[PDB]
Amino acid sequence: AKLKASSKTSALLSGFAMVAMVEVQLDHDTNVPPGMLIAFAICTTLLVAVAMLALMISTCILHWYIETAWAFSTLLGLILFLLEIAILCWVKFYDLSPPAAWSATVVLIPVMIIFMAFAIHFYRSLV
Amino acid sequence: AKLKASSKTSALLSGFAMVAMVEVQLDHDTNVPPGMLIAFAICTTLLVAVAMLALMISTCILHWYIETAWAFSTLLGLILFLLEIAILCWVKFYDLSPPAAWSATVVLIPVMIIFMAFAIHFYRSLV
Amino acid sequence: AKLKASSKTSALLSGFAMVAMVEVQLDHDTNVPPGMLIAFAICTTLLVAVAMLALMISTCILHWYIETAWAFSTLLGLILFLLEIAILCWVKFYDLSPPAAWSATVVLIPVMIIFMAFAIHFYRSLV
Amino acid sequence: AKLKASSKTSALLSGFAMVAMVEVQLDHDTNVPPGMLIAFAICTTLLVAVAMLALMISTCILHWYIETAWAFSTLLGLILFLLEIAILCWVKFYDLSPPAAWSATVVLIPVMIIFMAFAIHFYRSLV
Amino acid sequence: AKLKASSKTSALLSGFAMVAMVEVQLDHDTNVPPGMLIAFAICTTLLVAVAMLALMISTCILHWYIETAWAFSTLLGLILFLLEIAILCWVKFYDLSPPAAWSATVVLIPVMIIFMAFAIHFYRSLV
Amino acid sequence: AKLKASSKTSALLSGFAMVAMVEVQLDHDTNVPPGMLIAFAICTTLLVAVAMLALMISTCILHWYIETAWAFSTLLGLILFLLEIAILCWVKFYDLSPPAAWSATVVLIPVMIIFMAFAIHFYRSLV
Amino acid sequence: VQLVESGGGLVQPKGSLKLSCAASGFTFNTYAMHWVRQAPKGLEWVARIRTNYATYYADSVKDRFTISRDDSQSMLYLQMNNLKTEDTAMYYCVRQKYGNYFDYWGQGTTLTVSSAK
Amino acid sequence: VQLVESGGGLVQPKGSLKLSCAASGFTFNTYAMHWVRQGKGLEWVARIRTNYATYYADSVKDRFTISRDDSQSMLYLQMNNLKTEDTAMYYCVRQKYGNYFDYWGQGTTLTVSSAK
Amino acid sequence: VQLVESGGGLVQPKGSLKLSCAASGFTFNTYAMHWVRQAKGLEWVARIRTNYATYYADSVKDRFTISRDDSQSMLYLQMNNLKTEDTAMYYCVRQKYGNYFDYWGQGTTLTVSSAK
Amino acid sequence: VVMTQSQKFMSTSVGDRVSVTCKASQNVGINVAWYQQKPGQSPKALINSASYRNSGVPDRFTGGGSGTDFTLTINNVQSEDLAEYFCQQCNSYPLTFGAGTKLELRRAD
Amino acid sequence: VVMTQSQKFMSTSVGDRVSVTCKASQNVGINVAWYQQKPGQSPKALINSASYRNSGVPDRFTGGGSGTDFTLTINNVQSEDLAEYFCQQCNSYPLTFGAGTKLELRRAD
Amino acid sequence: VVMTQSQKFMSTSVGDRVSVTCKASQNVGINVAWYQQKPGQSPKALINSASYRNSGVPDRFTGGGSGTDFTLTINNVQSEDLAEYFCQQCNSYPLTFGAGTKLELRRAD
Ligand SMILES: [Ca+2]
Repeated sequence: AKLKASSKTSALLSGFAMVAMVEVQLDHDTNVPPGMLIAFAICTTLLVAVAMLALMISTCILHWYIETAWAFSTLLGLILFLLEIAILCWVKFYDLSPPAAWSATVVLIPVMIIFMAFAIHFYRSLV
Repeated sequence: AKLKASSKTSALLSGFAMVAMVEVQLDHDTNVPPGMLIAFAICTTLLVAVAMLALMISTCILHWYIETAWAFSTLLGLILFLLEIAILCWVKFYDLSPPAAWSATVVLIPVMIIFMAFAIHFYRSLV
Repeated sequence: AKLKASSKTSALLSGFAMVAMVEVQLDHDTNVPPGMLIAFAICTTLLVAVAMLALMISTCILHWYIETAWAFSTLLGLILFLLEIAILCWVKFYDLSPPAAWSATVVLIPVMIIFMAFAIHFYRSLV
Repeated sequence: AKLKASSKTSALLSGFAMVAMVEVQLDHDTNVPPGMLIAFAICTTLLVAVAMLALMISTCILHWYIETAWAFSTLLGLILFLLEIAILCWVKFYDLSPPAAWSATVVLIPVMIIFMAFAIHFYRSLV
Repeated sequence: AKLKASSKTSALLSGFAMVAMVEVQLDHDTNVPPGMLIAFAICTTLLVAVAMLALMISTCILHWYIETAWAFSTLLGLILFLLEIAILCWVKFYDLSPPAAWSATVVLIPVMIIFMAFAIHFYRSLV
Repeated sequence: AKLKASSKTSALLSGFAMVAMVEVQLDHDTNVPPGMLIAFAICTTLLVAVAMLALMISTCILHWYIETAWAFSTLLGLILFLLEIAILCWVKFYDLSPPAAWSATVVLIPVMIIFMAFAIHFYRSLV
Repeated sequence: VQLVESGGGLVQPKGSLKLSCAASGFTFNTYAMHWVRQAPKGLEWVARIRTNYATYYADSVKDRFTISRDDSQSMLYLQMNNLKTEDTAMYYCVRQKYGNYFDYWGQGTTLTVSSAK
Repeated sequence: VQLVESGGGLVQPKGSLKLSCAASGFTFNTYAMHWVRQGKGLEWVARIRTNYATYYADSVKDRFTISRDDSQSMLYLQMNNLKTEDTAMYYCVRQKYGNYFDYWGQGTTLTVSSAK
Repeated sequence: VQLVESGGGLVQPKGSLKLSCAASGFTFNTYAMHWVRQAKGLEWVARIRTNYATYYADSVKDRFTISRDDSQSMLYLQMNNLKTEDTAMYYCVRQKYGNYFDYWGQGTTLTVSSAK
Repeated sequence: VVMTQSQKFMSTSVGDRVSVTCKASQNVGINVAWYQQKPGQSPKALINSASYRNSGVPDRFTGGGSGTDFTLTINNVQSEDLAEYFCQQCNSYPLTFGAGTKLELRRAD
Repeated sequence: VVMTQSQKFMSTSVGDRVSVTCKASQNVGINVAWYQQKPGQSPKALINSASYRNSGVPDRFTGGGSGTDFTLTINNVQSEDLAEYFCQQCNSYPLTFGAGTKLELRRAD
Repeated sequence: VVMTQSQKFMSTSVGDRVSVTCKASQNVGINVAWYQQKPGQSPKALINSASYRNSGVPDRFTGGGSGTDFTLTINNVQSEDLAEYFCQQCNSYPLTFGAGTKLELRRAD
C-alpha cells in the first residue's frame, strides 16, 4: 500500500538529518548547555532508529495492528524530524544570537502542538 | 489532486533552504544587524515547518477551506523561499559589499510585490 | 501539460545556483570588481525569482497567454542560469587567472547569442 | 519482487553512510579509542559491501535460501546503518562531551535489541 | 525518442561537473600551468553549456541533421566529462605527486582514443 | 532493455566516486605511499572511463556481442567502484590508524574475490 | 600538549609581579584557560579567561589579580599586586574543555610573599 | 579590533626612521593596510596588499617603504630623507574592499625640523 | 618561499653551535624540513617532520638535534662536540612528499678549526 | 581625481539641518566615503559607497549624489556633532581626500 | 557551592577496595570532576562528569553519585596509588575544590 | 643505498647534447631527484621523480631510467649551463647524494 512511499520518505529524512548532524562544527568554548548536546544526540539517534523500524516494518509485508504501527512510526518520524530541525537551528545559532534560537523554538511550537495532539488522537484509537 | 505535486515542490524547496542554512560560515565579527540573523532563523524554520505541515495534512486525508489552506501553504512556501534567498545573500555579502546586498534587495522587491498582491487577492477572497 | 516538468527542472536549477552562491569564499583583498559582485547578487536573485514565478504559474493551473508566459519564464530561467554559471566561474577563477575567466566568458558567448535570438523570436511572437 | 525496493533502500543508505564518512573532520589529538576508528571503518565498508552485493545478486538473476539471504542483507544493511550512526555521533562528540556519546549509545541499545531479536528469530528459523 | 534519456544523462553529468568545480580548494602557491586552469574552466563551462543547449533543443520541439546533432551533443558531453575528470585529478594532485597525474593521464588516453575514433567516424559520416 | 538502468546507475556511481575524489584533503607530510596515490588516480579515472564507455554503448542502441559487452562494462564498473571505495577509505584513515585501513582492506577482500570469480566466469563465456 | 609557567619566588608584602605560562601542543585560540593555586594542600581556584575574550575572577581576589592571553604569542599571563602574607602558593596554569573540568595542568610556580631575606 | 602605532618624535632633516603599528582584533593576513598622514587636511601616504603588492603616494614614492609582518601581525613603514614639510600625524588604517577606511589607528606625531 | 639561515663562523673543536633558519612564504606547519651539508660532495644531515619525528644521518645521530618553532616559523639545529671534519655549508631545505628537496636555503659556513 | 569643498565653515544652529558638499572632479561613480574627525582624534568612517551608513552611526547623517557631485546632510543636527568632515574618492589610487570642512555654530554675539 | 570531605586519611591495605566520598552541598547534578595529586606533582584528571574516566587512567577507579553526593572507589587498590584525591564541582563559578583526602596505608606496627 | 658517478668532467662543446649518468646500487624505483648547483650558490631542483621537470626549468633537461640506473641528458646544451649536477635517491633515509659531476667545456688549446 502506502508503505513504500512512507519507507522512501522516512529513510530520506533520516539520512538528511544524519548528514546535517555530520556537518555541525562546535568548540570547547561553546555556550550551549550540555543538555542541549545530549538532546541533540538522543533526538538524532531516535529519529534514525524510528525510520529504520519503519523500513523494517515495510519489509515485513491481525494486519490492522501492523498497518496502524506503520502509520504511527511514520508520524513519530515526522515528530522527531521537526524536533531535530529545531535542535539543529538552536545549536547552529546559539553561539551568536540566543534570541534567534529562542525565536526558532517559539515558531516551531504551534505545529509541534498540532502534531502532538494528532499523535495522541491516533494513539488513543490505536488499540 | 494537485496536493501531491505541491507537497513535493514545498518539500524540495524546504530541503534546499535547510542544506543552505546548515552550510553557512558565520563569524563573531559580522556586521549584520542581529535582526537579520533572527529573520534568517525565522524564515528557514517557518519554511520547513510549513512544508512539513503541508505534507502531513496532504497525506493524512470546510473541506474546500482545507484545500484553499493547502494552496495558501504552497504559495507561502514559495514566498518564504524568496525571502530566504534575500536574507541569505544579505548575510553572505553584507561584510564585503553592502551595495550588493541592497541592490539584490531592491531588485527582488517588485516580484515580491506581485506575489504578495496575488496572496492578498486570495486572502480578500479567503471564504 | 509540460508545466510540471518545467516546474521541477526550474526549481532544481534555481536551488542549484543558490547553494553554489552559498559555497563561494571571498576575501577583503579580492581583485574582482565590485560591479562583478553586484551582478552576481542580481543574477542569482533574479534566477531564483523567475524560477519561483514559474512554479507559481504552474500552480495556477485567454489560456494561450498563460501558456506562453510559462514557456517564456522557463526560457528566461535558462538564460539566467547560463549567465549565473558564467559569473560564478568568473568569480571563482579571477583571483588566480584572469585569462581563465575571460576564456569562460568567450566560450559561453555563442550559446548566449543563440538563446537571446531565440528569446527575441518568441517574445516578438508573444502577443 | 521486493528485491528491487530493498536494493534501492540499501543503496540509498550506503550512499548516505559514504557521503557521511568522506566529510568527517578528524584530528591527531582525538581521544577516541582506536577501536572506535577501526569499528567506524569496518561498519562503513561492510555497509557499502553488503549494499553492492545485494544489488549484484538481485540484478544478476536453494533459491528460496537466496531470497532469505536477500532479506537478511536488507536487515543487516539497516542494522549496520544504525551502528554507523552510533559510531559516527560517538567519534563526533567524544572530544567535546563524553556524556552525550554515552547517552546516545544507551538510548539506541533497546531498538538495537529489538532489531537483533528479529534477526536472531530469522536465523534460528534460517532453513 | 532517445532525446529524453540523453538529455537526462547530460544534465546529470553537467550537474556532477558543476558540484565538483564549485567545491575545489585552490591556492596561490599552486604549481599547475595556468593553461590547466584555463582548460578546467573551458571544459566545465562547455559541458554545462552543451547540456543546457541539448535540453533546450530537445524540449523546444534537415530534421535528421538536428537529431544527429543531438547524438553529437550526447557524445560530446560524455567526452567532456572524461576530460573534466582528467583535468580535475590533475589540478588536484599536481602539487603532491606529478607522477600520479601523469599516470592517470596516460591510462585515460586509450579510451579517449576509442571515443574520439567513434566521433571522427560519425563526423566523416556527418551528412 | 536493461541498458538504461545500467547507464543511470553507472553514471551515478562514477560521479559519486568523482566528487569523493574531489573532497580528499592531503598534505605534503602524509605517510601514505606514493603508489597509493598513483593507484587512487588510476582507479578513479578508470572507473570514470568505464562508466562513460557503458553510457556510450547504451547510446549506441552480432547484437549478442554488444549485449555481453554492455553487461561486462557494468560488472567492471562495479569492480572498480568497490576497489575505489577501498582505496578511498585507506587514504582517509591511513594518516591516523593503519590498522583501520588494513581492516577495511581485509573486509572488502571476500566480496572482491566473489566478483573476480564472477567476472572470470562471464569473461570465459564471453566469446 | 605541554604547559610550563614561570613567575618569581620571594617578594615583599603589598608587592606585585606577573606570571607567564607558555602552552604548546594544541590550538591556544580555542580553549578557555585558568589559573589555579595551591597553598602549602587545599587547592583553590584563582582565575579564568575565555580565549569574546571575557574573564572571571575568584571570590577573593577580584581586585588584585588580572589575566591576559596572547593568542599569537600563545601565552597566558596573570599580574598580581598588593599581595598579602596569605597568597604564598603554587600556581598551575590549566585548560578547560567544555565541562569546566581541567585536564592538562601545568608544572607549578612557587610564589612566596613574605618579609625576610 | 585595535590598531596602535608608535613611531618617533623630533628628528633632523634628511633623516630617516621606521614607524610600526600593532593590529589586534582581526585576521591580519586577510586585509589590505594603509598609512595615512595629516594644513590639517588628511592626505594618503601608502598601501600594502597583505600577492604582497605595494602602492605609494604621488609625492613620496621614493622615500617611503611598507612591510607587513603577518605572523608578528605588525605594519612597518620606513621613511628616508625626511623634509621639513613631512611634519604630520600618521594613522595606520585597514581597508575593506571599498578602498574605504573603517578602523583607524590612534596617531603618531612625526616632527621633522632642525631646532632644539 | 624564502629560506635564510644564519649560524656562526669559526668555532673550536669539541665545541657547539646552534644554527637557525627563517622560512617565509609558505605554511611552515605543513612541510617536513631538512638540513643538508656540503663540505663539493653534498651530504644529508637531518630531517624533522613538522607528530614531531626526527631522523639523523648515519654519522651524527649523537651530536646534532633539530627543533621546529612553527609559531615562530623557525628551524633550529644544535650541534655539539664538533670535529675538524664538520667544516661545511649548511642549507636548510623543505621536502614535498617525494623525499626530494625543492626550495633550498642560502648557505651558512661553519668552519671548525683551531686557529685565529 | 581631486575633490573640492565649497565652504569650510558651515555656520549652523542646533537641531537644524546642515548640508556639506563635495564636488569631485572626474566621474567617480558612487565610490565616495565620508569621514568625521572630532577635533584631536582619529577620524571615524561615517558613510561608505556614498549612500550606506556605517555600523555604529546615528541616522541623522544621510549622504547622496553620484558621478561628480556628492552631499552629506544632517537633519536635527546635534550640538556634540561640531567636528570636521572629509570626503574621499574610493575609485583610483592615489586615494585623495577633500580639503575638509568643519561644522561651525551660530549663537549669541 | 562547597564540598565536604568525611575522612582525610583512608587507612587502607594493598589490593583492597577503598571508598573516598565527597558530599557536595547544593544540587550540582553530575558536573563533578575528580583529580589525583601524587605528592609533589601537578594533579592529573581522573574522572570527568563524575562517571566517565579520563583517557590514560587505569580502570580500578570508578566514580558514581549525583546531585549532592559523590563517591570514588578503587577495587584492587595498588600500592603506588598512595596519593591525595580532590573533588571539584564543575557547575557554577567559582569552581571550588574539596578539602582533599590522602590515600593512607595500614601495615605492621 | 649509494649512487656512483661514471665521469666527473663531461667535456662537452656548446649546443651539443650531453649525457650525465647515475648508477644507483639497490633497486630504488623512480624516486630519484636531480639537482644543479652553479658554482657558489644553493643548488636548485632540476628533476623530481627522475622524469618530471620542475616548474621553472628550461626543457633541454630530460631525465630517464628506473630501478638502479638513471641518466640526465641535455640536447642543445647552453654555455651558461656549465655547473655541477648531483643525483639523489628519494626512497629510504638516509637520503644520499651522488659524488656529483661538473659540466665541463672543450675549446681551443
Ligand atoms: Ca563542504
